[PDB]
Amino acid sequence: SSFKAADLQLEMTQKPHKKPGVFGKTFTDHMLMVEWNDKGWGQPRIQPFQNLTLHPASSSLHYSLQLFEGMKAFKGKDQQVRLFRPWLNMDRMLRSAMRLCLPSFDKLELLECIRRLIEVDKDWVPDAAGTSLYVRPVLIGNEPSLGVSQPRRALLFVILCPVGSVTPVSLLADPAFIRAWVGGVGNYKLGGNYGPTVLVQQEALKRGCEQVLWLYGPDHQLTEVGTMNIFVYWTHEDGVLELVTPPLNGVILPGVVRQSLLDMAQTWGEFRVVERTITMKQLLRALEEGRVREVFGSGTACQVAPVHRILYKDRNLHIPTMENGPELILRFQKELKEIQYGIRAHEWMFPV
Amino acid sequence: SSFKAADLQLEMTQKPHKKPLVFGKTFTDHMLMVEWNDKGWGQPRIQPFQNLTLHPASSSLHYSLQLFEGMKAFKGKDQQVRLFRPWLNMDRMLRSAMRLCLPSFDKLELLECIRRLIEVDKDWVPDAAGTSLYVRPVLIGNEPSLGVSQPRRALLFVILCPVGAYFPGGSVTPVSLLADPAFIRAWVGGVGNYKLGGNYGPTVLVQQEALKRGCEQVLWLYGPDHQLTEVGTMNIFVYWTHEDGVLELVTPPLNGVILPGVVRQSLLDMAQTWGEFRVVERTITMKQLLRALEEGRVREVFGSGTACQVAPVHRILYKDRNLHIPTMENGPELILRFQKELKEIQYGIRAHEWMFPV
Ligand SMILES: *Cc1c(COP(=O)(O)O)cnc(C)c1O
Ligand SMILES: *Cc1c(COP(=O)(O)O)cnc(C)c1O
Repeated sequence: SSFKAADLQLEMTQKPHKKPGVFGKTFTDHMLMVEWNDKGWGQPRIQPFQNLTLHPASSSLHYSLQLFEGMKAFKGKDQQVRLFRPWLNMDRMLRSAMRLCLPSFDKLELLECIRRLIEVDKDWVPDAAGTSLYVRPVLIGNEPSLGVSQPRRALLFVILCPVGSVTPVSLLADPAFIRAWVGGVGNYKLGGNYGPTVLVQQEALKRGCEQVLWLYGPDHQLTEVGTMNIFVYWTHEDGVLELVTPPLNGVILPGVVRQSLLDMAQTWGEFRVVERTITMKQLLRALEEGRVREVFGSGTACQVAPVHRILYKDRNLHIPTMENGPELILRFQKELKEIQYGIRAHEWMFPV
Repeated sequence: SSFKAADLQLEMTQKPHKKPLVFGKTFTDHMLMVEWNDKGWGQPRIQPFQNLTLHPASSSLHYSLQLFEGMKAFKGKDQQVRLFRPWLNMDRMLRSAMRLCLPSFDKLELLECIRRLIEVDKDWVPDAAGTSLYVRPVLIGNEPSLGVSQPRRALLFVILCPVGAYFPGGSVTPVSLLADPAFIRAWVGGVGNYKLGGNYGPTVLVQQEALKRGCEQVLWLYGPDHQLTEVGTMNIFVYWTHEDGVLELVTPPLNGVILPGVVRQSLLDMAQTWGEFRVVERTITMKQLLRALEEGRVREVFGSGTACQVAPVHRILYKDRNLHIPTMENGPELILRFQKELKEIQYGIRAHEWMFPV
């Protein structure tokens, strides 16, 4: 059925790594690990940070039967650690698992195991300004077989990273490259979605841009920004101030922060908050008519990323985000910072 | 620059096992292994069949920085092993590597390493009817980092499997296909035309959705006009009399959604050398097929891959309606011919430039 938090074994480290005096390069001393097979879910293990022992014909390495998740744990002023809406990360992880025919589990049980893991490495969580602990739960197929079938053996593991912007980012809008397709798997956080992006990412760095803007369809629809969802604060063609983000139709990943920004903006009710398709045509005109206020990306890595420049077909489009405050961005960050670092009590935060 | 066959180290096993079977579950005693890092390509290693030791943040397991290849080694009557057009598998592997920002290597050097590996496990190659050794070269990223970037560290390894007749007795069973346009394998400007693991993971759910609707494999439709692209892990062919009223063999052209199959190319080359009928690479729609079936113009529909050289198709389930494909009633002449000549070429009965001796 599922692994239990009650059966959790604790093997403490006898070779603890040095704490720092760089995103996802420094790792903590401990990692969660649960195996699945014909018999079912084994006992969950909090083991020291070891290497993985995989069969050369492991489905994870051959047919990309792999999925992951990204959520942050914030140590507040009272020095109590809290996870930001971890339930939505657990929801999206199970939806990913069912898509790749990997074993289903109890969401609340895995959360408790991740809670206990962070409890053990409690000292690894930084309490510095704009710093957190990045949680990386992973589920992979591990059947020793080259058959493209439902894996008989799987492996769920979690690893932690201490992590450390006021600066805006430049985007490359090249329609030649397609991240995901309607009826694809773009709306699941599967490794398969990322491998292809690495070439497109370095093609952006070599054209001056920092991150990629992913266009889809002949009408060149704005979908995502690298590993972030996209928002546009602007006065629409109807002449009404709205916040718009592409809707969940298969190409867009349902971001936890994306959903949090919509929920937060809806509760204000001060301006219109819609999920509608955004085309380059709409933006080029909106920029021409000076209707665009702020463009930004939302992810775990970057909570609210200001966008100042977009390179599209050898022409630089200046986005006037920073000239317009950026009001909405600074507001979102402020309230998120208050919620996350415990300054303001909220139902979203899950205490360790 | 690249690893060399001259620097190849040989660590022999000391526990050779089995030699009895099901596809890609039984493995040989030895495996090739070359590591890449900042310094560059290390010495290539023929080691015993061990497990892999990967960092928990290995790019291969997180961001699917992984690609593979599939080619067969055929032990002839003279008991000499030969690889079927291995150069094209090496070409497609390098094109895959460049797409995922993985290190480029010398194609001829890796082939020589794979040749030496099969030379060591020469006894593992079966000489039974319709049996071969399946070769599985793999290249993965192995940088201990959660950054979505070009991997600083990689790992190239090759493993071997003895495999059985896809069709026992020489006689061939046909397959049922599910044509559901709701599911999309690849997209134009995607990575469908590269043999990357990322392309396959999503197919497993669509494959079991076919099994539970009676069908055996999936037919992948693309676009609003419902273009026939691929069959599961095989390219698709249609032997028929076209609307112009001429007998032709047609397969979807290489435009990003189609993987350039070694066998696909081999069937085109072989049919072109005959010059007995028209051989074209043109888009095939369901409309064209539904009409061609209605007018009884369809002779044979089949899939081509390494696993299945020539797969007969007898049934296609499309919009909750079963389309009968008259492949088996028409011989199948072209299929049986293709298999016969391929079998003669591969098992050494007929000498050909395509075969590479071990
Ligand atoms: C991880 C990721 C995001 C961010 O997800 P959040 O839950 O909002 O942190 C956005 N887009 C893509 C493509 C991603 O992979
Ligand atoms: C692996 C694969 C094939 C087989 O390619 P060959 O080189 O002909 O063996 C065909 N189509 C798809 C989609 C594949 O993934």
